[PDB]
Amino acid sequence: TNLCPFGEVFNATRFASVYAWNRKRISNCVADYSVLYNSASFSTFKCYGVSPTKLNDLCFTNVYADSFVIRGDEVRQIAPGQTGKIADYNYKLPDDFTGCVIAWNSNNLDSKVGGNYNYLYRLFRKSNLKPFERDISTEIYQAGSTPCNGVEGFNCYFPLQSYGFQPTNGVGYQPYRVVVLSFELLHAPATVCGPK
Amino acid sequence: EVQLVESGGGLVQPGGSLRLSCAASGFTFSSYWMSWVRQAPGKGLEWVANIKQDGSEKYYVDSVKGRFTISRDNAKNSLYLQMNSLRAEDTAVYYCARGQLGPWVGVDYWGQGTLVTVSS
Amino acid sequence: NFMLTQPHSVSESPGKTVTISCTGSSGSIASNYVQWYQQRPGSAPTTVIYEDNQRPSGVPDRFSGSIDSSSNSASLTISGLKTEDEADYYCQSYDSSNWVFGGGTQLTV
Ligand SMILES: *[C@@H]1O[C@H](CO)[C@@H](O[C@@H]2O[C@H](CO)[C@@H](O)[C@H](O)[C@H]2NC(C)=O)[C@H](O)[C@H]1NC(C)=O
Repeated sequence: TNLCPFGEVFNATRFASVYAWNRKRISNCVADYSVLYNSASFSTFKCYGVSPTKLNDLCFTNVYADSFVIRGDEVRQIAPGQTGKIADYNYKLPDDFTGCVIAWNSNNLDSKVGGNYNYLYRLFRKSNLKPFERDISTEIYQAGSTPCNGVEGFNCYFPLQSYGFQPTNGVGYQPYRVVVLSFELLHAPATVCGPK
Repeated sequence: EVQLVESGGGLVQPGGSLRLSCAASGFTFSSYWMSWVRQAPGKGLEWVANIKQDGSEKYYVDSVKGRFTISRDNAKNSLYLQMNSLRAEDTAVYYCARGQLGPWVGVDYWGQGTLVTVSS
Repeated sequence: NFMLTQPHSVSESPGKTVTISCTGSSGSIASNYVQWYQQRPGSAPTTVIYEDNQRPSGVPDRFSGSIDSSSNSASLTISGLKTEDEADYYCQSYDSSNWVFGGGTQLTV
């Protein structure tokens, strides 16, 4: 049975930023959840809407996967419902999710002694986003008055700030790769399904 | 139905070597996680160790690690636990436990348990 | 240091409903699944409620639970409160390559 490429989703050498999270779909294979819950490297395996007990029995047509890097104090912010700098900005999750959330700690792989500066995030936006949007534009923020029109002076700040990753801080400041799995079914024949 | 009987040693053994075996039957052994939980007399529950379904992974806590080893054998549908250098706080009853889905959801079937007493 | 705080002997009601709350200290308990185990001293325990809110087969529908993220605590509710419900329940939560356990609540009637 053709097996879905769950390896390259999790065992990826490079991970994108939270504000530029990737989206990869998978179809027409056989899903293997038995390699997911039989491991212990992850720190959060919570599934909203679909219980993990019947994960190997309940099976749908399309599966969506995301991947981005955050730290330890906003892992609860990824969950649907609560607010924060990773919730009202960058990523955003709907309230009717039928998927799962993956989280593990990778400190040595995602950081070195000199301090990582390759990760960015949206500090501030005009407003919140839809349950599923991507924000790539780096336009300057609009204060109550916006006379900068191209400069970075007063009342006009850069929305992107570098992300501090140093190996000797606390648990909540360490990098935390997060993978979000999305499950939904349409009016189409099932493509990926559990082994029999 | 499930049968989880064990043959642990309740004999007094101050700082020696004793092995516990928790037999399993009624289900496929090499498909689910295994774990060990311990309760002191008159106190609450506590966790000791857990082991992957293939024996590749094993975890303990700070106090129990370094003196407790655990390895399962899926061919004979049984598991073994061996400890050395016992101390005073090890007077408790040891229960062998099985996992419903892995390390996340937790225990689903509970064993009978043998009482282990260490003194001088 | 994910210690779980649970009161002792907080259920002293012969009738009405029962409420038991167990909270966490180091981090949010809503990130991982938290369950309760019904234990009969002098006998083997059994699972009364698993996952967040999932009742196992054979467990009566009187037992129910809830998750509140405001106080970072998990609740357990018993409806019938018969004589069989005498037990001590321990809240168990998942940690990174570790397992924690609650103090327990001795239910007297
Ligand atoms: C990501 O890579 C790791 C390491 O290569 C994989 O872990 C191994 O997976 C094989 C496949 O069954 C096992 O035989 C090994 O015992 C595993 N080793 C360890 C240390 O866990 C992991 O499976 C890969 N991830 C995916 C989704 O394939």
